[PDB]
Amino acid sequence: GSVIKKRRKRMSKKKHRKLLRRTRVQRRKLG
Amino acid sequence: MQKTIVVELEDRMRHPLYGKIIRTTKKVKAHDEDSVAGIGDRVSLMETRPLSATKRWRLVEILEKAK
Amino acid sequence: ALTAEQKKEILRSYGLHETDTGSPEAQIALLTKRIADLTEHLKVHKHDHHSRRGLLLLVGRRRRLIKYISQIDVERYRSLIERLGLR
RNA sequence: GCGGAGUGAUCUACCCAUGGCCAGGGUGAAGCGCGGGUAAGACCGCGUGGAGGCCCGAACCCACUUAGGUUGAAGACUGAG
RNA sequence: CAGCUUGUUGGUGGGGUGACGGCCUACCAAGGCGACGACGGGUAGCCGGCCUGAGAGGGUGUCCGGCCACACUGGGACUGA
RNA sequence: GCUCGUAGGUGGUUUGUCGCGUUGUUCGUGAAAUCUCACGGCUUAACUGUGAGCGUGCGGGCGAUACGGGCAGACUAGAGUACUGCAGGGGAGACUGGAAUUCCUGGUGUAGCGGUGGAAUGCGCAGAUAUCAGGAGGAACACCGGUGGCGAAGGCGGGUCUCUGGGCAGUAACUGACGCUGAGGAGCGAAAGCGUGGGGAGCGAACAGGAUUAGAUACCCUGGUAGUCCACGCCGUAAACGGUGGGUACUAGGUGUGGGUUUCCUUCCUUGGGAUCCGUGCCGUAGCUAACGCAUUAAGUACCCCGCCUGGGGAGUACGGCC
RNA sequence: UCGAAGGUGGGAUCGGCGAUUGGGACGAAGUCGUAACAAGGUAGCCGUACCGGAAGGUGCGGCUGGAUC
Ligand SMILES: [Mg+2]
Ligand SMILES: [Mg+2]
Ligand SMILES: [Mg+2]
Ligand SMILES: [Mg+2]
Ligand SMILES: [Mg+2]
Ligand SMILES: [Mg+2]
Ligand SMILES: [Mg+2]
Ligand SMILES: [Mg+2]
Ligand SMILES: [Mg+2]
Ligand SMILES: [Mg+2]
Ligand SMILES: [Mg+2]
Ligand SMILES: [Mg+2]
Ligand SMILES: [Mg+2]
Ligand SMILES: [Mg+2]
Ligand SMILES: [Mg+2]
Ligand SMILES: [Mg+2]
Ligand SMILES: [Mg+2]
Ligand SMILES: [Mg+2]
Ligand SMILES: [Mg+2]
Ligand SMILES: [Mg+2]
Ligand SMILES: [Mg+2]
Ligand SMILES: [Mg+2]
Ligand SMILES: [Mg+2]
Ligand SMILES: [Mg+2]
Ligand SMILES: [Mg+2]
Ligand SMILES: [Mg+2]
Ligand SMILES: [Mg+2]
Ligand SMILES: [Mg+2]
Ligand SMILES: [Mg+2]
Ligand SMILES: [Mg+2]
Ligand SMILES: [Mg+2]
Ligand SMILES: [Mg+2]
Ligand SMILES: [Mg+2]
Ligand SMILES: [Mg+2]
Ligand SMILES: [Mg+2]
Ligand SMILES: [Mg+2]
Ligand SMILES: [Mg+2]
Ligand SMILES: [Mg+2]
Ligand SMILES: [Mg+2]
Ligand SMILES: [Mg+2]
Ligand SMILES: [Mg+2]
Ligand SMILES: [Mg+2]
Ligand SMILES: [Mg+2]
Ligand SMILES: [Mg+2]
Ligand SMILES: [Mg+2]
Ligand SMILES: [Mg+2]
Ligand SMILES: [Mg+2]
Ligand SMILES: [Mg+2]
Ligand SMILES: [Mg+2]
Ligand SMILES: [Mg+2]
Ligand SMILES: [Mg+2]
Ligand SMILES: [Mg+2]
Ligand SMILES: [Mg+2]
Ligand SMILES: [Mg+2]
Ligand SMILES: [Mg+2]
Ligand SMILES: [Mg+2]
Ligand SMILES: [Mg+2]
Ligand SMILES: [Mg+2]
Ligand SMILES: [Mg+2]
Ligand SMILES: [Mg+2]
Ligand SMILES: [Mg+2]
Ligand SMILES: [Mg+2]
Ligand SMILES: [Mg+2]
Ligand SMILES: [Mg+2]
Ligand SMILES: [Mg+2]
Ligand SMILES: [Mg+2]
Repeated sequence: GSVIKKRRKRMSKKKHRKLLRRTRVQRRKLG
Repeated sequence: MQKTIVVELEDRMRHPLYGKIIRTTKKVKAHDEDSVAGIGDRVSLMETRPLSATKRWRLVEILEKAK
Repeated sequence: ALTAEQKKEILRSYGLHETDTGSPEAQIALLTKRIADLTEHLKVHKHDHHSRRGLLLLVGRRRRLIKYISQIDVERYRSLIERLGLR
């Protein structure tokens, strides 16, 4: 079940990218 | 730098825990009563009384001149 | 590139004794010739990366050789540098 | 106010041709040289250069604020910016 | 924490010191340190030792003893070996 | 991700010297106390005292040169050059070929076409689909084609020409350790993406409709924008994988396949048999492995250098900084 | 002249708080789905891009840590 180790990383990276896309503007570009 | 010479010393010593032989150098100052010296100049030196802030050495004899 | 009769005309002029072809000086000479012609090849065909890498390989080889000659004897280093061109 | 026929671009708006004018300071673009860097470059440092609806500022052209004028010196100006 | 250094690096003539010494000063040159970590930030008195460990190591520097620094905080001289 | 390369680390064979490392001995120092050994006394002990070690290190002198290091040399075995050959989708530029898809023009011709698990949206009846001819354009290059070849990796094939890189073999002509690796650094780096300008057939994120469904922001269908293509920059990431860093030496074989060289029936042609160099696969011994398996292309036996790990999450995230 | 303290100033740097806001972890018998594990019902993952309440979906390239002949 080595793919599980990839899925956890995938979900964490996906949520981080989703947060960055939620804030690619003065929400975060100012900061 | 006007009757001052810089000799780059050499020393090898046993590394305290890993036991290797480390090659460590120096850069130190020695006197020249005559300001003639090229670049290279395997030469020998001995200590003196300080003649400047970081002067502690004197050139004694110059061998195998810079070629 | 660098046919036999093209390499001989700098083998006589740069190699030592009528048959020297592997000395430091000879190798610098024909590496320099190769780099010159390949830099022409790269002034045309700006984006031939696989040959430009070959150029950098020759450049590295020649750099090792020039440091070799500068350590082994310095007067021949000076002469070769003046009669080829450095820096 | 409406119509017909004329008059006007010597004001003003724009344009066209041909001339003229813009004290004095300042900044220091491209380019061009020299040097460093490496194989060669990039690139960098110095000079040089003198760009720009560039800067400060007279003339000149405006007209932002303000005070005065308001049967004015003047049917739109003056003083100070 | 990647550039730090102008009395900084050196020399000369001086001054000054118990004494060499940019320790200080006038002049001259532009050098010295650094990736073997300069400069900086944080932490810390250091040591023979003590604790632990089979040792190497790791932790620590309390009694004793040695060295250093300080004496409310900060700056300076005097006498006197 | 890969390579090159800076500092550094490390370095083949041999001659002579120095003796820095290394190593031998002595002298001095390494205070006292502490720790260890032996005694002695506090009633024993804790504690103390005395003598002997410890004080690993350092400085001077006198020895040595086996190894490492410096120096002055030498050799060709590593490395590189030359010469003769060799294979290849290695790269770049220009021109160019045909199939096929789409569209347009016309000829024929009529009521369907398309699509699905089944449909519908949709296309057509204004002449679609189909079929014939011509033309425009873009992209990719069937068969060769492979398990193969080449490239450092990423990657690379329609053809021709031009320029160009690397690799392999053989001769021993040449240099004579010039090597290996490589912190940093630099370059290259699939696809997606970004900028500018072109191009745009087909495909196709987004989007829209249809369908399915409880819903269907999907899978399926119908269209379809970016993009995919080109030029030049930027990006610098991939399960960039052999999840296996580079170099070198050695350690049964068996069997394919790719590129050379060389000896025997040599003209019995057989283009068989053997040896060797370099690849590239499979299977397997020793050995290794937690096992899976690896196994001369090692994950074996060793050496050199680099990168990286120290339980899982938090997190390759925050903060800072660089791009 | 030098000179501590003090004053003025602009920076550097290390912290605290901060309306508001963002994710993380741990909790409970909550709500919406069912994305992965079997061909997990559309093989799954990697990078990247876009989209979506949410897991996710899709495109392009890649891998087998999937299949088929
Ligand atoms: Mg299992
Ligand atoms: Mg002096
Ligand atoms: Mg009228
Ligand atoms: Mg008129
Ligand atoms: Mg007029
Ligand atoms: Mg007129
Ligand atoms: Mg001017
Ligand atoms: Mg200029
Ligand atoms: Mg102006
Ligand atoms: Mg005038
Ligand atoms: Mg006027
Ligand atoms: Mg006006
Ligand atoms: Mg008024
Ligand atoms: Mg005025
Ligand atoms: Mg001075
Ligand atoms: Mg002086
Ligand atoms: Mg004096
Ligand atoms: Mg303290
Ligand atoms: Mg232990
Ligand atoms: Mg103490
Ligand atoms: Mg105390
Ligand atoms: Mg007190
Ligand atoms: Mg006194
Ligand atoms: Mg290499
Ligand atoms: Mg390298
Ligand atoms: Mg090196
Ligand atoms: Mg060495
Ligand atoms: Mg050796
Ligand atoms: Mg007794
Ligand atoms: Mg006793
Ligand atoms: Mg005792
Ligand atoms: Mg003692
Ligand atoms: Mg050889
Ligand atoms: Mg080619
Ligand atoms: Mg056609
Ligand atoms: Mg069309
Ligand atoms: Mg028709
Ligand atoms: Mg038709
Ligand atoms: Mg020779
Ligand atoms: Mg690196
Ligand atoms: Mg690149
Ligand atoms: Mg692309
Ligand atoms: Mg684009
Ligand atoms: Mg965009
Ligand atoms: Mg465009
Ligand atoms: Mg679709
Ligand atoms: Mg839809
Ligand atoms: Mg092109
Ligand atoms: Mg990565
Ligand atoms: Mg790949
Ligand atoms: Mg990896
Ligand atoms: Mg290896
Ligand atoms: Mg093989
Ligand atoms: Mg096997
Ligand atoms: Mg293993
Ligand atoms: Mg942890
Ligand atoms: Mg990040
Ligand atoms: Mg940041
Ligand atoms: Mg708050
Ligand atoms: Mg599911
Ligand atoms: Mg899925
Ligand atoms: Mg389903
Ligand atoms: Mg699925
Ligand atoms: Mg994806
Ligand atoms: Mg979608
Ligand atoms: Mg795909």
